[PDB]
Amino acid sequence: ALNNTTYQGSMRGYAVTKSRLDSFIPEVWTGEVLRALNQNFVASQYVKTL
Amino acid sequence: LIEDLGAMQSSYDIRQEYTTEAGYALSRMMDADILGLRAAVKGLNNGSEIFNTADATISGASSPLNYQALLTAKTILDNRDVPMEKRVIITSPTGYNQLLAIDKFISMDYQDGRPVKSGVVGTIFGIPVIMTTQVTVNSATGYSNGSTVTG
Amino acid sequence: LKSKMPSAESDRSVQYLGDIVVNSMVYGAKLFRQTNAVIINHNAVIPAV
Amino acid sequence: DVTGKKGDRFHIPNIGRASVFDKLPETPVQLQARQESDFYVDIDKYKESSFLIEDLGAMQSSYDIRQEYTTEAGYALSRMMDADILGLRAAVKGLNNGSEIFNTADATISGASSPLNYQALLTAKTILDNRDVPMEKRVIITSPTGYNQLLAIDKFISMDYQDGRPVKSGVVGTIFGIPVIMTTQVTVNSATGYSNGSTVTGIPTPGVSGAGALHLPTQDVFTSLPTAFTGANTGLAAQVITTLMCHSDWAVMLKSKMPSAESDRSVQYLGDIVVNSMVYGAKLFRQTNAVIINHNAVIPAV
Amino acid sequence: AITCTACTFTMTDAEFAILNEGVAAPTIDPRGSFAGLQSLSGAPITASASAGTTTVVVAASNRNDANIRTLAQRLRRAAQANRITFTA
Amino acid sequence: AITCTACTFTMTDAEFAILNEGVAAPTIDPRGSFAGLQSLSGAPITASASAGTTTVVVAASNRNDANIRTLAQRLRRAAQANRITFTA
Amino acid sequence: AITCTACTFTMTDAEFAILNEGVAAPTIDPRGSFAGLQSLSGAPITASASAGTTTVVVAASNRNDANIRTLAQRLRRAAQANRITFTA
Repeated sequence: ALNNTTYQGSMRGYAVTKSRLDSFIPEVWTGEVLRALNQNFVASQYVKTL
Repeated sequence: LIEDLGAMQSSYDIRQEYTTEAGYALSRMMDADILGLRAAVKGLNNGSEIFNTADATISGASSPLNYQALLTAKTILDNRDVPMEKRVIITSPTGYNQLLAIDKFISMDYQDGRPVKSGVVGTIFGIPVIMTTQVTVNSATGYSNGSTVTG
Repeated sequence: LKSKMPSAESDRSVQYLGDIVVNSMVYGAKLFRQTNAVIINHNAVIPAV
Repeated sequence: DVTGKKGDRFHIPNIGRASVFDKLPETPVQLQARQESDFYVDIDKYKESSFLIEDLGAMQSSYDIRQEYTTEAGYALSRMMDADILGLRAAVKGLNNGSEIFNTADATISGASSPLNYQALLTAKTILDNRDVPMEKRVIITSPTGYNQLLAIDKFISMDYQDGRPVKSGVVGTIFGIPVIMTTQVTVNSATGYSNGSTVTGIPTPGVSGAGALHLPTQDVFTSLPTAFTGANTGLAAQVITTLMCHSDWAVMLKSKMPSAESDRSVQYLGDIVVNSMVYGAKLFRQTNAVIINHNAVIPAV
Repeated sequence: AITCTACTFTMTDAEFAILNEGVAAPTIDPRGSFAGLQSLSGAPITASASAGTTTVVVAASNRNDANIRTLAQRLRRAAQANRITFTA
Repeated sequence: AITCTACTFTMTDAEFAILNEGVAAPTIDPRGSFAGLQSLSGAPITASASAGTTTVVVAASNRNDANIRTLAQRLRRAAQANRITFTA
Repeated sequence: AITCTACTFTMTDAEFAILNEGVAAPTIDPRGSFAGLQSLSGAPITASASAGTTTVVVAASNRNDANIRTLAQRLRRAAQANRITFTA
């Protein structure tokens, strides 16, 4: 197990993570929208129309 | 009514969506008004109503859309000299799938297609069967008039 | 009876800086022949097998 | 495919339905406007499998250890992706919009459970049709138990109804125009019946909540899939399998990075480090395109 | 566990009626600026008013980031479109 | 006048230390997730600790929509990245 | 019938933690040196710590030749790799 805490690490300070880039990661509107599912209308063709 | 300020900033063609929704709503309303004449047919009281129950009344053991009910309707139409060339059966998807559960409409011994494999049933007694979602279970709160008027 | 198919009339509301679009239809429905229709009342039970 | 995109949220506006009103005399037309909601999806899953191989065991062993670890890491990443997708059955159950079917006597969890039979599939097809779901890209995803339960139905195996020989070949054809797909990832719903590798065992199956769950939906409100049939059901009749009849638009998957591997040499440890990583997100896309059927693992007598 | 304990806004009854499609305090109009949010456990927006002042909050189990963000955005757009002051 | 009278978030001290770059409650790290906001009357974010619970509040005169939206977005992104549950 | 009545090993808590990958006595770590044996009636290895010493024993119905040989070989390899003294 790599759980020995008596050695010296090599990482210090802070890192440029996706959380620190908050102002640089935008929200995307792809241009796609969600219609509702259209029904089927067939009655008008099975009625005598004038 | 569409404001110019809102339309000039949105990245979507709002007016096109609203026009399409209005046209679809009008077509749906017309279709539903046509299909609402089943109440008038019921109120005719000339024998055009069939109850698919054990004793052909409202208080009997209800049965799904089966062979006997369709045969009875065909007989009623034929006895009235109704021509056989432009007939149609209009039913809900529940009725279509109930027809999918009858042996004489799915077996190759009686019909020429494969309704079990393809999910579609052909003409019954020469009458094409048409499925529409506009027909539903008869209820007093099961319909909507848009996104804001429901029930 | 088909008096007017759904059509859209557009106007400019200059007091509101907008477009007014009104889609309308005019029709009537009745029973033409009282012998050409039959209604079957069944239930919504999906049968077994 | 947002592998070339830059954002982390993706928005898709919804459009409702317009109303129709009677035009009364001396009354202006009612103007209609809808305040629409939007469907947003995030890139929120960042998964990895890594291993460090030291030189001592690498040279003392007569087997190709690195190749085995690489292959199993890739397989584990694919398995995690697939199970995360399949865990959305919990979200479908948590919709509470009638997308769940209990294959029991009284359509509740306390009834006498029945296997995946003709009636359950027909009910699911009816539910999908009543929602105007298109017939083009439907699919049935089920466990091998459900697939073989489909073999006990006379309507799916006889030549009088279909044009194949399931008894001869063991492969059932198309059912109601909907192809049936068999996968082992769909299992009996249990809280200690799934494994995250050989070292993590006894965690709940995808879509089931519990201690050590990993495939519960993270962007949707979900209810854990039922694990047992309440009532008089015992044995195999008390086990629950959740088959999914769905259209392709039932869920959405953002693909930010497919599993890719990177290797490095650790001199201070005298070893090789290999890291396999993937970035993705999963959400429920349309509220109406999926149905889940809860049946049992009983093979019926015929 | 990161939880939002309060997301509260206060308005006058006139401005609330302006935003809530002319509807009174306890009812949220479906066409208003407080409708169309992501619902997780029921109505996501609840409004009340006792002393001429309307308090609008996000529901107890609906306080996710999306609801808070959308409520803030809609309040901005309604305030600057209707020239209603946003003192905070 | 549209006023935000409460925008508070409740966390544990461990999660706050993860988000405040290991700094305790009353101090806001300039490189943390609660920094870089719009300052209108001073420090826009305040934090307090009480019995293992850290409360993060937007300042009294800094509660415009920009600060609320950005704080909610930062909290969401941090919770998603760090696998921290965000229970409404 | 040839049966093994007892296969017992004794070490210190520190040595067991080294061999059990830092895990305590009653729990057998699946990525440790006491895992991966042949299971015939459950967990083939059990461990108990008392008075600062840990006792590791093969299970009651898992005492076949393969398990004993594998346990001895793994103990030898772990002791040699970790510079731990093995006694006859």
